[PDB]
Amino acid sequence: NQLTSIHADLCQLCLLAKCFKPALPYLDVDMMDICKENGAYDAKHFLCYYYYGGMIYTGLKNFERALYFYEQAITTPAMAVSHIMLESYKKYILVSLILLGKVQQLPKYTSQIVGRFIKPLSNAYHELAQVYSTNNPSELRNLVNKHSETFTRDNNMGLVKQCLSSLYKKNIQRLTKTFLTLSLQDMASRVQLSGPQEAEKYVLHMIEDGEIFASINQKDGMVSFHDNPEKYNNPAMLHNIDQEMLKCIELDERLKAMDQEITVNPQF
Amino acid sequence: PFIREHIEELLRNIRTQVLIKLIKPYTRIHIPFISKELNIDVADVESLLVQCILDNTIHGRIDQVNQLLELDHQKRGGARYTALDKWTNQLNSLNQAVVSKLA
Amino acid sequence: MSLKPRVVDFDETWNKLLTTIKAVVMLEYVERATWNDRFSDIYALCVAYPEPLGERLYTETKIFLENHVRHLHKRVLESEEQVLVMYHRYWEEYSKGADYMDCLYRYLNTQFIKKNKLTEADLQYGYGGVDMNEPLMEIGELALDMWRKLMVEPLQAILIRMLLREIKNDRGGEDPNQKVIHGVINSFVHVEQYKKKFPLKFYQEIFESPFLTETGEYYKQEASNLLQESNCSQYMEKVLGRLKDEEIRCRKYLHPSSYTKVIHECQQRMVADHLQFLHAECHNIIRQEKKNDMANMYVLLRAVSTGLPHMIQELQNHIHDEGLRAT
Amino acid sequence: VENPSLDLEQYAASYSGLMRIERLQFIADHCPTLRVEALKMALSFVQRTFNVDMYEEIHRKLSEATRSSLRELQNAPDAIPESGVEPPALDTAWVEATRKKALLKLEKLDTDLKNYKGNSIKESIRRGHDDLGDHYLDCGDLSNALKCYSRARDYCTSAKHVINMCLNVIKVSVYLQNWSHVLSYVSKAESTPEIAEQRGERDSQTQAILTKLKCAAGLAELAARKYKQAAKCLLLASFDHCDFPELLSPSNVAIYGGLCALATFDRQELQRNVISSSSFKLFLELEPQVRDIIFKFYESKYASCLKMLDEMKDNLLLDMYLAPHVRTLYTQIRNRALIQYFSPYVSADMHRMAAAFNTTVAALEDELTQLILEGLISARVDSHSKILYARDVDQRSTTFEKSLLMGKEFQRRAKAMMLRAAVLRNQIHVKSP
Amino acid sequence: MDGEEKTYGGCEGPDAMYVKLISSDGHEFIVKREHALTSGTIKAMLSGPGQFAENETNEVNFREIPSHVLSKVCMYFTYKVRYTNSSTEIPEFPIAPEIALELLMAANFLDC
Amino acid sequence: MDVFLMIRRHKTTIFTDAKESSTVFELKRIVEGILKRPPDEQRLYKDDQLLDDGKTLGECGFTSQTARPQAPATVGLAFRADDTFEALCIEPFSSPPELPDVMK
Repeated sequence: NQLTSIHADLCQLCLLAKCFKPALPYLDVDMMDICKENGAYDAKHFLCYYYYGGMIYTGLKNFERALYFYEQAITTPAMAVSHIMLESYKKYILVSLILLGKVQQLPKYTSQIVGRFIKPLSNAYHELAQVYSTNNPSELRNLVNKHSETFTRDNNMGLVKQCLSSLYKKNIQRLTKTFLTLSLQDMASRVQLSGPQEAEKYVLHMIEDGEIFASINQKDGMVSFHDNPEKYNNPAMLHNIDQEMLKCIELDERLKAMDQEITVNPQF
Repeated sequence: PFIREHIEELLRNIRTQVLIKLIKPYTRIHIPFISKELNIDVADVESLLVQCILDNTIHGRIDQVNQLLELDHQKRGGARYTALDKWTNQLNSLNQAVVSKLA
Repeated sequence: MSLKPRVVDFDETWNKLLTTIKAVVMLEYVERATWNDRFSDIYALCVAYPEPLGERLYTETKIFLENHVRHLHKRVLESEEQVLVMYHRYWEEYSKGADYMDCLYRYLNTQFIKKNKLTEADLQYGYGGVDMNEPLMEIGELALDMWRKLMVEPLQAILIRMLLREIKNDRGGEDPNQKVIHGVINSFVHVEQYKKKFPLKFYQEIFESPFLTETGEYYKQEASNLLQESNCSQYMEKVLGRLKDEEIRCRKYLHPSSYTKVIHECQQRMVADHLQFLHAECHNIIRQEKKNDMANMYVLLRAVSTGLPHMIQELQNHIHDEGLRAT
Repeated sequence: VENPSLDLEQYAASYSGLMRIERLQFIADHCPTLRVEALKMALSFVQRTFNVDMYEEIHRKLSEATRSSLRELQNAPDAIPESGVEPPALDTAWVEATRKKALLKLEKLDTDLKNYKGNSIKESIRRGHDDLGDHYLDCGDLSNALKCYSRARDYCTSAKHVINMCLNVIKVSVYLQNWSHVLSYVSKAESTPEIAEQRGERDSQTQAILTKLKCAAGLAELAARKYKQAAKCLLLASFDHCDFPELLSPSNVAIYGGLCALATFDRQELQRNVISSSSFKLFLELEPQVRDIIFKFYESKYASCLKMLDEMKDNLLLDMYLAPHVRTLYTQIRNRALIQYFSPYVSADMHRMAAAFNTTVAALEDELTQLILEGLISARVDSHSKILYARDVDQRSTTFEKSLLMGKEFQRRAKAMMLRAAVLRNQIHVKSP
Repeated sequence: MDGEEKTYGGCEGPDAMYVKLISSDGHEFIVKREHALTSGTIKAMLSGPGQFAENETNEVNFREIPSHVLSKVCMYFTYKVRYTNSSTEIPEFPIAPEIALELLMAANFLDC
Repeated sequence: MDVFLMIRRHKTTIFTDAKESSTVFELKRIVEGILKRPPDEQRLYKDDQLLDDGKTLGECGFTSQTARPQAPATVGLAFRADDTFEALCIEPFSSPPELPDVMK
């Protein structure tokens, strides 16, 4: 799994032609050590590859890989502002707001332009994470129509729509830690779903996707919220650890060859 | 009046020693069971069981809705799993420091 | 004149700047009206013209200073049997003259060439009669570098030989003369500058080397002659007053940087190798009741290192054998 | 709310200057019953050392409490100060007399300061700096008071001169809201005298020096919302100073340190800090209402310990600095008592907890919602039986999944670092901007 | 009115207590001796010139500094000496745009 | 606390330190030791107004916010040319030169 200028252009073809099937064998495995011999890469290809690759994991319901892809395009240092760096920080907030409730901090080796120029220019995205911590669907709807002019000029339409449904799913998972068997009528007041009939339809979508495990008790008009009865004692879990450890022993062997090469060349 | 102010603490220390010699054999002992053997009312039993557990002397949990003292003999581990959480937090902050030295 | 860069030339300033410097060196008084105008002329000259004039003023004064120090050294060489009294007047007139020149040239040192001799270590420059160039340094430090070339000339065997003679004279008393003896000792300490290592190499060879040799040979022939002539009562009282006057003489002549070094060599010749004679007579002193004879053995043994526990073991066995005899 | 029962003699004789006037005006503006006595005692302080800034602000509140018929003070004052006592009124010939008399005292002290400097006496200059610093405080010159105390630092020669000088800068830094400068000055005043002289002030001690340095720092740490650092230093002070001429009263240090440690420490830490230490026992013995709180918290008596907390809340609200801290410290003590009570339990009943806290079933359900998100416990509310159950995950589920998620990010960040270092080898730097 | 004053006190001194500064437009700036120790060029004149440190004839001749530049220099010396060895509020110094460019050249010359 | 004043008289300023509310007669004694002139011949003025010996500086208008060390206040000086006052008006400072237009 190597990287080059050809691999960066392959991700651009998947953006125009909406078909993420060929982009699966070339993105499911992490890549390292680019192919270099006479010069075939540039700084613009390293920022356009991570920006185009993050959009594939976003639509594929793969938020675990989308957060890592969008983080590499921000940590790259620069001297001024650019269109790629601006769209990378705006999408970093919308992705982190779906998984957790607050935006993750930036590393120490990040660029200073993001925290001095991109941060004040992205005032419409920074205020969105402040209201998300309060968990209020009435106040979140007022920010969509207010910042509608900013989401259209920055071609960010569709990414903010996933955060609207994420607040309703977060309130259901929040009641699982506090409450246990809440009534169907009481669940339509905190989450605000207008009627108990709309509450039974929203909880059924999380069962098919696998975000939470619950059981609807129609005999009493309530709903139960239990945890996952998995002690991780199946023999299939041991094979996942052995398969994941095969990539750790290979990454250390590759770093030993690069460390001996630098020691051969004279340094200060 | 000097010894009268300490007559209450001496009576509470005796009830703690008897509860230790009786909770070892009985796994899930009843709450009214220890009150009948001690010949005391149930008003001070609920207040003494809270102070005994918080003082790291009596293990288990008190269940007022069932009058049964829970003592799971085959409960989950807590001596080995408490070290894996600290190793994960230390290795997470260490990876962010070794990667920040190469811009 | 003004703070803005003007067009002040170099020929219209050196004719008046050299007159003020020559009339102020060698401990000479100058008019205050002319000394105040020298500060406004240096600032209006370095910033004038597109080319910086600071690099030319430092090299112009370096040639005149090198030709003035070497010329004054030949005058002192003509006078003989008086080098110990003329070196003090030459050092006192040069220390005050270089202090007023460094105070006036304090702006040129903080602007052009700010580094000193800490990053340089050239043994060829500064030692010997050279009139070519000098290492880049400040004005206050340039006068100290021009003072080391006056001691390497064939004169160190005369000035140092005549200076240590008056210090060795300790039988008469203190003090013959303090303004002359101390005036030459301080010239070897202030002349040391900064280098790449410790500056304790040049000072230890032109002063600390002949002093530790002549002093150790004077007290060795004195204590050895008084021991075979005078008795033990007079030998202890004579070495006590000489060692007490040596520490006082070092406080008014030498520097505090070499206090424990001179007193260590003086005690190595008085009571040191001859410990077999002082310890043998100390056994008869403690056997009786003598307060004056015992006090002379405690002060001499206190200055000598690892000498206090030696007398403790001798006094312990003395009282142990005396108490057993009375029983 | 307010409390009509409050001793105003001790609360006014503890401080002086601007602190005595501000502490008396806050009581009259909050307590309608204690308004006449609060404004009368505050007007008596303006007679000594007259001024012009604090003489027109006190009279503004007296005219709005007697002439206005919207308040209860109308049947007794009758819109006139002639009612029992005769407080100093404000007329035409009074605004000029309060300004000419204050300026005359300033010219006499400033003329004597120039004579003391010419005599080359460092004792007369340091003594005159204390009289000028306290004179500019009541007049209104907040910047002129710091210039007099700063010049007295160069006239010190003993350990008592540094302590008396550092205590004056703290009084000016309080009005300027400079909490960082107070913590930087208490450390210098503790290293010079080596903590209560070098022998402990002879044998018997009447006014301890350590108590003065420990009481001035507690006021700046409490206003900065630092209950953890303020409760760790107030336990070292002992009751040996007999009130204070310009500091906090000895009846308030037990409440300042007793309420701060009650929210940050549990029951085991209280028996070793505020109980085992003999220095804090003298302060708790003066007020028996504060010592019973620690004993009730250790015997698992949360029912009687809560009723005594709200009884003294009306008296603490009448203060000036402790009043804004009744909404941040009270919510932490109630939250800490609920966590320690649920530790031995695991299946508490809602019907038994509602009758113990003097509440109802409707108020008990709302308290459990704010106890899971804010607290550190893990309880489950079962609405089918109104019993607070408990449903926790396995220990191997939250450990194997957390370590696996960290291992995936460890390999992703390590492989991404090689991509950044790969372009740095073939001479390819940043060329995007 | 009230208050005891001192006849021979305060900052009263002879000719050696105050120094003289000659400007370029004919102005005479007479300030204290302790206030002129902040700079380096003025302090070097009092230590010299010269074997006479004190002679009741101390003066400073500045042919490059006029009157409006030395007016703020004398005020800067009092502001620097008074606002030291203490811990009080330090207000901002009013600096004009036309003077800031001239004060920078005078600060490098006076070594302050 | 302390205030600084300048005594200007015909392009000749005199820097003298005094207290905030000190007597006017004490300020004239300091100038005697520096000018070798009797204090009865000097006359202190404040904005073209004759002062009194019985008054003080704090009663006229010499406060801490006015006679700041960073910006002192002008104090008039008048000698005795015959029997009345001598000087009364002074001369202001010079104007700044032309600024370099290449920097702007």
